Amino acid sequence: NSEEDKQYLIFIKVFQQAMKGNFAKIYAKTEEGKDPPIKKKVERLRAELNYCYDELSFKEYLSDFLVRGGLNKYFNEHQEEIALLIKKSPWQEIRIWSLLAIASYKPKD
Amino acid sequence: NSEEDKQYLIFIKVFQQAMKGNFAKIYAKTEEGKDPPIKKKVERLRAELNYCYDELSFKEYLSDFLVRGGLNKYFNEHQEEIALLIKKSPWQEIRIWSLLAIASYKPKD
Amino acid sequence: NSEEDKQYLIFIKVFQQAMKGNFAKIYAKTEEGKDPPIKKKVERLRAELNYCYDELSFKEYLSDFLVRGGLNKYFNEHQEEIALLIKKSPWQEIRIWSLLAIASYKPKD
Amino acid sequence: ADNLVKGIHWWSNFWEKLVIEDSKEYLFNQLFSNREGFIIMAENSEEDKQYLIFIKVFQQAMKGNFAKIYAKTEEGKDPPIKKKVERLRAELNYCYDELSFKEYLSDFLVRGGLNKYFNEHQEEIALLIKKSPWQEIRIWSLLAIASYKP
Amino acid sequence: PNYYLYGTVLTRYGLASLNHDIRRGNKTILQKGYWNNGKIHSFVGSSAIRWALRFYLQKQGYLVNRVWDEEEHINRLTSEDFDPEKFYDDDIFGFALLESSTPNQRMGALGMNMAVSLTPYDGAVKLGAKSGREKDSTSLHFTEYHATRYQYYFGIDATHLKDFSRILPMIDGIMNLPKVGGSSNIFNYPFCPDSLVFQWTNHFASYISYCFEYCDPKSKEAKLSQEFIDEVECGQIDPSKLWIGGTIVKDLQQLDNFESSPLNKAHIYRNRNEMIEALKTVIKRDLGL
Amino acid sequence: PNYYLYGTVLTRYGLASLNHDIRRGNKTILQKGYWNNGKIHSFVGSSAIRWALRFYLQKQGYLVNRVWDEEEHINRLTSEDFDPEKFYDDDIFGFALLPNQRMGALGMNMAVSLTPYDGAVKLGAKSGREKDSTSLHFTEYHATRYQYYFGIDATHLKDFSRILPMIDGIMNLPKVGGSSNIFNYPFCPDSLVFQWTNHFASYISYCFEYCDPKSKEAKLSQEFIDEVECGQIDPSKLWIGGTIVKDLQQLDNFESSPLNKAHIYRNRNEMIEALKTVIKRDLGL
Amino acid sequence: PNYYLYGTVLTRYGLASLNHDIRRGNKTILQKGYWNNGKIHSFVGSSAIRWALRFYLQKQGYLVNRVWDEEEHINRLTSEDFDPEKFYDDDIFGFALLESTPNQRMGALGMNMAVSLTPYDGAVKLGAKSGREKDSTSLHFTEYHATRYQYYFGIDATHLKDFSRILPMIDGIMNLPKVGGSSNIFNYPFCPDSLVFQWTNHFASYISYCFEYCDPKSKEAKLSQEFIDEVECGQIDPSKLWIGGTIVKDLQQLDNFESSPLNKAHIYRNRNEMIEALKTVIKRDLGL
DNA sequence: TAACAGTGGCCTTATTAAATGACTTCTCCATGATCTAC
Repeated sequence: NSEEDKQYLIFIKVFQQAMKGNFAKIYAKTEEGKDPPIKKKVERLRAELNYCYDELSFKEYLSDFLVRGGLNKYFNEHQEEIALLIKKSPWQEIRIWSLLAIASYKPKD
Repeated sequence: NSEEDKQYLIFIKVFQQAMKGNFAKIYAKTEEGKDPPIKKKVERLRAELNYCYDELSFKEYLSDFLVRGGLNKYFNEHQEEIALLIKKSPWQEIRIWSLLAIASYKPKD
Repeated sequence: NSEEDKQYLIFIKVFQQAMKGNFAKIYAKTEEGKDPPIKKKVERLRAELNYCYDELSFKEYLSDFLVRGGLNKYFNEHQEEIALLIKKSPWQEIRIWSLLAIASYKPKD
Repeated sequence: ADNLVKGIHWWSNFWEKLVIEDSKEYLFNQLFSNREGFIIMAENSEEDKQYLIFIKVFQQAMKGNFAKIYAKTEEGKDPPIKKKVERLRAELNYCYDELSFKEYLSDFLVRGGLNKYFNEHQEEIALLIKKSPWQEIRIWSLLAIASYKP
Repeated sequence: PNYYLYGTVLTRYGLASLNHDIRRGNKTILQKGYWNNGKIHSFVGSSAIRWALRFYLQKQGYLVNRVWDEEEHINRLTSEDFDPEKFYDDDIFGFALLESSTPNQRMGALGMNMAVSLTPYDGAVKLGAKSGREKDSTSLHFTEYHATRYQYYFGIDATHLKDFSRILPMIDGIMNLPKVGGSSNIFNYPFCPDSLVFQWTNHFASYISYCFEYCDPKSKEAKLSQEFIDEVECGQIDPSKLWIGGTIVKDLQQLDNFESSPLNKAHIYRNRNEMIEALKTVIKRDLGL
Repeated sequence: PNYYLYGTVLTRYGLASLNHDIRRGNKTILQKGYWNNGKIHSFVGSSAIRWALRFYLQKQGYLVNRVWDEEEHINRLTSEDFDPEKFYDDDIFGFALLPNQRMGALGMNMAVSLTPYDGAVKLGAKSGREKDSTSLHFTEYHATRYQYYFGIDATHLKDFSRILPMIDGIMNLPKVGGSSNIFNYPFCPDSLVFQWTNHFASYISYCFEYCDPKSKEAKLSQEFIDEVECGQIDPSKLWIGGTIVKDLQQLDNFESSPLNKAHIYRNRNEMIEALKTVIKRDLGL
Repeated sequence: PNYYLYGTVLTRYGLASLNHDIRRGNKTILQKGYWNNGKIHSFVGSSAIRWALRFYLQKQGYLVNRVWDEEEHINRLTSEDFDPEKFYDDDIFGFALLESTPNQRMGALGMNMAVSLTPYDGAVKLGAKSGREKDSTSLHFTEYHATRYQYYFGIDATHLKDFSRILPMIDGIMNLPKVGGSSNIFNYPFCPDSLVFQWTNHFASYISYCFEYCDPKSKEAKLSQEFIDEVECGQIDPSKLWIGGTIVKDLQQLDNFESSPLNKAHIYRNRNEMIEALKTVIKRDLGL
């Protein structure tokens, strides 16, 4: 319930879809008998998330991550809501939401 | 409300229209039974957006991109204010908005 | 058990799994010596939790710790409930629950 | 005896009648003399064994907290149990509402180190701490201090 | 007639530790308790404000029975028999001689209620420690402070005064309150009013007690409560008997449809001195001074 | 006649770590709490400023009961019996035996940061190799200006002339207790609002406010300005000095405003001299 | 008398990666935070500058209790009991022996963190272990910052055990060794290029951070208008003000400079001449 | 088109957790023998 909670939940879904896309890209990148990453890529994503300062850097990185995720239906249905949510809101809160999405993305894969 | 986000939203809309027009132009460019990529087009657009180094770069880039966007109606009734928005505001904010528009573009086609 | 109690217990389990992951990471990092400390890690965690002074800092630390934990199967199973619980509840209550989870933690034999 | 006559818990008004209304630890000192009676009353309680489990948890936490400083302090510099227990009682008395008391109790439990009793009764003790009124938890912490065996 | 001066006065925002109670071990606890909607607020006792008013009367040069020695920190009575006819303090605050011709007690014209923090108490504490590496049992300590505004409610039975002219010094003292008993060395909290809602009426009923509210639970906003505004709108409170002064005047004037509200025709003054002067003129006319 | 000197001073902009709270674990916790807008603001205790004033009095003659050794880092009492008639320290700051206990002619409130405190943590390590439990630590700083409010009951002083050294010390404050080695923060004021009145009603407490989160422009106020305009706080009793004068004089219609006829000096020393002249005239010094 | 030497020194323009933060991942980040206008500036810790001053004192002879080994990167104490009378470092920087003559000393030097004059925008440098083989320690990133640095210090000269030890401290501030950082790839000289010193006998300074930028992405540096207003209004006695460095040219190019009270300050374009004059005044005042 | 996404080591060392004094003050009794007035 509540509009803010619904927007937050479906933004979590958006971020989880983006991480699925990025992890699939990493899977396609690696070849041969080398083990593709599962967990240390999540650690890399965490390190890149905490490497953030000011509003500009984090929003740039988040937008780049979302685009690199590729196709995503949750952002498809909700353009205005997530565009406003990302453009507005403190960047630290959005980082908290992104980390919460990271910690609960894995049931998909 | 607070027409700043109105300008943000119609900027996203005209950016999506322009990228749709450029993808249509690419579809015209390709030929024969080769499948015209769609995800690779988005990847190329993101890479070109990240290729810029402030002010001159990415400003003439995005103006040229919008020009090749073609007959964009929302551009036509929103020439002057979008030009003012582009002339003002930091360029990295414009890049963030463009990346968000790319991430939320698909349901058009 | 009420739904609030169920979510509270699930959050306790989520935090305990996150501590399991963090302590396993430390154990892998400091395999040298007679044995990596366990009491010192708990004291570090308690001090870092008590360092938080406001909602934003505490929630940032909690999200970072949860992500550092790893898979966290209990968060996999309960995306929306636990995410809403973290976003909504006052940070002092979440800190109380986290410290209760710390106290009720059993190191793996 | 008054609590038994009134038909309520035998610990119903222990705090405000034993700590608040104590002048110079006159009433407080009698708790350690009546420790055996406290242990007997807790063991032969007609119900509510969960709060006895909480007593065990709090006693383990108190053992850890006291042992930390007692290892920090060498022989001769080691203070008796009286000063530490008085400081603990004062800190418990500081708490004024549910949030502050539960925060202090949780921090004390964590500072107590590994707690086997809490681990064996995670769900029960966690629900008990979350749900029960903080005044009752404070009273039971007081009478767990009283029946603490060094 | 029987005239009463009811008033709710709001203090300025600042850090306050004026209401310590029985300390728990090391830390000094300030008096607190439950209030609006179940949160804990810090209370400043009304006896503190009464003592401050007594000290104001003594310092201004008025004849006061109980003289307070600043250098000795003791209280001395000029006359062992209380005489409300001659002494301002006995007339205003009353007395009660309880020991084994003149009356032994008086009800007192001034009736005051406890001062309540506008904002709920968060739990802030401050550590104090004596400088020096020579440390003993009294080296370090904790003192609780509260960053809020205090509001309190008072009522004066003007006809109950032995001398009717003594109400004016009480108003002056309320607007020029000396230090209200607290920790002035480290938490200097001025208790002078910055927002007033007074009522000078011959009816005994008052609907202005604790009429101030907060916009945010942790903020220095101090807006007028909706219940008080509604009671003014419905006509329960006569606007001609309402006296509003202080910083709340700006917020009232920025309200929508203020010019059409019955609150407009109340005595509203941004300057508290002007409001006090007008109210004192009305009081002098009504009491025939 | 009772005379009181209320004042709110604003410090210069810089990085401050003055009042570490409790040392939570590995971190030296800068003392902070909620303030104004519900944001966390760092605080400097009033006892620190009183200690700084005591040190100022000690360093320049001015017989004081408590003598800061500065070498053994201990306090020595010249006379075990406090004598406010002879010592500046006992006369000004009071005492308590636990007698006479004084009351204290100087009342001070805690200094409050003009800006919310975001995270401002500084890392600290000890050289290299042979690392131990003390090798790694963190310290919390704050890059803002601090603002505190004080009040003096001049008549309460045993010697009336002792108020002048107190003003001199306030304007020449020594190191206010803190990490001076790592975060050297001068506590001298760059903006002052002093009120030399004769009644116990001050509306200048914490007048300075700018919010504007992370900045240092430090505009005066809107509530204090409205208080001056409305009619109370007569400008004849108001003394404003410091860098705030430049912003004040640039305001529109400032010449027609009642704030114009207040004692406004850009130079702090000139305003202090004028105020001390007025004080000496009023107190019969 | 109680003489204090306050000062703000501005470094030279260059690529700087001096003070870093927690290791994080593969990218070493600078110590940065909000400084002015809500913009993020890079900081250099004052402990780094204190370490550099200690190293200078050690290198130029002198007696220092802490001796940096420079070979095994270890710190050795010549005497386990600190003696501020004998050792320069104990006298100047103080000490604190907590494990359990006084065991603690307040030190005569008080520094503040060096703040970059320019906001830190981007400036991450890619680093590779090279070769054809690849591993975890192959791809790394290092943050740098093309800016000047500016820090504020104060000296309580009377607090010194030996009053003459201030002179080596001024020499060290002038010829400062490398301030702790990645000097292998980002060699940043911390020697001053502009100085604003004040040799007064009262605690107020008003010269904390007197340098401000123009065109926020440029190397040009100018004295802040607040500092100039402070000098002109009457505060800050010009006779106690020592200004030296490349800022002297900009100061002299100002209009109405001759009529300005700033002209009466001790202004030397050559830093050595300014330091010599200041040390002459210091020796006269301290009776050296 | 590729391969990497940091390798280490620490996560505070002391110290003091209150010093005083007050712990209600008055009054309102019940009942029968006797005085006294009708």
